[PDB]
Amino acid sequence: MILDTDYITEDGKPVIRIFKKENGEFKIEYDRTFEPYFYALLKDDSAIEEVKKITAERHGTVVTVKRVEKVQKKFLGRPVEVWKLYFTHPQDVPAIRDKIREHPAVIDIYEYDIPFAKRYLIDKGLVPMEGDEELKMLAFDIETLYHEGEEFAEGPILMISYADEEGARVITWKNVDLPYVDVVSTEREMIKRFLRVVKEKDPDVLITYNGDNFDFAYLKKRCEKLGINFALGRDGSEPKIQRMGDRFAVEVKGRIHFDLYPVIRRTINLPTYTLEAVYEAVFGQPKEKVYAEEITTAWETGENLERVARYSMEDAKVTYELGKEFLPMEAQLSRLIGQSLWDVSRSSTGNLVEWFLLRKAYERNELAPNKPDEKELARRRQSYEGGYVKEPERGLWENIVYLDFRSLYPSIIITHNVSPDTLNREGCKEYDVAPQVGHRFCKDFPGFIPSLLGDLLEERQKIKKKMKATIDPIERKLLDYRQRAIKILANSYYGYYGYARARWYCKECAESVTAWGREYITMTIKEIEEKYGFKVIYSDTDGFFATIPGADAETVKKKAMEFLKYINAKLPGALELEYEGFYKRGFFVTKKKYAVIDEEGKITTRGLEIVRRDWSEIAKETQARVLEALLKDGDVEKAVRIVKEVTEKLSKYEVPPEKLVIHEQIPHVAVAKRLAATVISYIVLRAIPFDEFDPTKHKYDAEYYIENQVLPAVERILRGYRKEDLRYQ
Repeated sequence: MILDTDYITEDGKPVIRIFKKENGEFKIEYDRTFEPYFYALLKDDSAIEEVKKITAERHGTVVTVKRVEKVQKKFLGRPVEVWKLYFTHPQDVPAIRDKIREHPAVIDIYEYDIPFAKRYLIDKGLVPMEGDEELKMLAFDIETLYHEGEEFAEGPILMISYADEEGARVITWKNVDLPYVDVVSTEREMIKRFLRVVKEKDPDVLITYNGDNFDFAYLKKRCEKLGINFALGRDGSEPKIQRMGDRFAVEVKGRIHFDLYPVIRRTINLPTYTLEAVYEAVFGQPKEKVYAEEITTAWETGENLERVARYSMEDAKVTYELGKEFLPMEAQLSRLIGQSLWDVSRSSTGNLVEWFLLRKAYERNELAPNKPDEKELARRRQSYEGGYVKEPERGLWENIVYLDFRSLYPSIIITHNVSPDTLNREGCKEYDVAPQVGHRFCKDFPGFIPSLLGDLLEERQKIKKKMKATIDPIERKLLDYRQRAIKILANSYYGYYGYARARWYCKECAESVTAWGREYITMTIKEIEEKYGFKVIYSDTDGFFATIPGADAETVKKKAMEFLKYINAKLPGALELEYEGFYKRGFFVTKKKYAVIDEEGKITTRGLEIVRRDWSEIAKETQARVLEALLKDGDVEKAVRIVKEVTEKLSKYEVPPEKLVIHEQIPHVAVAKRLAATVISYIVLRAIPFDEFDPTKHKYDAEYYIENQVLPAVERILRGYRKEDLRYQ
């Protein structure tokens, strides 16, 4: 199983190393036959002479052109003749390309910006993360001593916690008493044990949360100041800090630094991405947070380091639990894209797709276009973003059904064969024109992207076959993450077409894909109604909620299957409309903002909440009352009446005192001035409601919640009166 690739320079020549883990232990392969290279477009094969004599200087030394050979390729299908220029060292390229482009005899240069190591993989058909071999993993976190102001890494590292499959343990240099805490001597001896532990268990992956930006960089300083070789590397090297975009990424040769942060951020949408947040989000558990200010004072005074260890202990357990839930999916995406997991885990859907095509392009002797130069990159970003969707039919509905298209966009691409290599391709005898936009797409021959998309799905098929043909809980899971990956890559193509940085950029393609989509939605939507007596209530790209005004809950279903079959046979190539589910009721308010109820409770649709990143003010209860009052009970006025009985109750001081406390974490400062000289609850009257300011002996709430906390919450859902229609003085 290949883990990664990279290279060493021996006598000026580049040496590629294939960090792989065969059944058993670590192993490093070496290939010193691979030469760097890139293409050139010439105006005349005569100029090849003046070119091969072009040179640049690197490290005071001269960089010449090694060997050249004219090759046959395809640029977007059309045949093309280019020259392949080989060089001795990889770094030679980034230094000679620009001088070769300047040449007037040279029209252009291609494939000159692909990491030598990355290139090795593609050219040599190798594939990272294959087989069923297991990887040893170990997650770790760092707890330091912060003091605002002082330069970074100023203070020493307090502990080195680490999870691993065996059990989370903590490495502290001061003293604490816990069956899982090992005290040492100084801050130095701590970092030495970790290294000895890491070097001992010798893991394949190292899991960290934001380790690319903090953890590792910290250990760096703390190692120089204390003079200590951080030989974390499998070969004895130190973490190499690569610079990506405007951030950093830490590597550990021979190992796989899996920093979750970039990944978690790309997989979930949350207001804050703290470990505590993420954890609960993914497992539904609490997860407590011990703040820096607390760790310090707790360390200096030595007062209860029991928490700083417990905390760090969890931080590792969390990072590991989390890490094991996300590394699988990742390895498959890595395996599918044919690139390192470390790379993949840090790339965007776009770059995944981008890497995918670079591989199949090679395999297809298809020369690859270049990236946009600043001017162009900067242009494609000025593009206009405008999505269509029919406004949701207000009011409550019964016997609602939802129908989505199976992989709409992808299906479209493959059908019509939308591809930058078939866009306006003259010479074909048959085309397909995208609505409104009209871009013509040749059908005479399968287009690059399409051809590929079809295979991705053609294999998506095989993947599911074995899915049942297998009774091994494991094999099915592996296969599962596989099919999931293929799905992703596929649902990435469309966006990629419009990705500013995309080599195979194609706004025309994008536009067309979206247009067709709309034509198919509107097209199907019209049919379902004027042929089967339905009523599309809420619509959205790729799917819609329909139903039959006053119809039999079961009859609709039986009638919702006839239709499908009908438009399905009336639909083109891969376009296939499916059935999603059945809901008894549900009302809609503005696109994406709705809610419905299946046949067994469940707020199901609840996308419309909108809060204050907490429990608001115990006036959330009212929100649920209303929803169920609407979706479940199916009663209109009952919903408005509740609030009318709520705002007519809180004012007359009939609402409990506890159901009005705003336990929020860091207005709040208006009362955050008394506790003095991150989780304090209060009762707007604006006092501290602990065991004081609330005895019922002589208390008084406030109206800052009736018409400012409950109304703003119900208002939206209530649709269709005014706050005044609910306040009723």
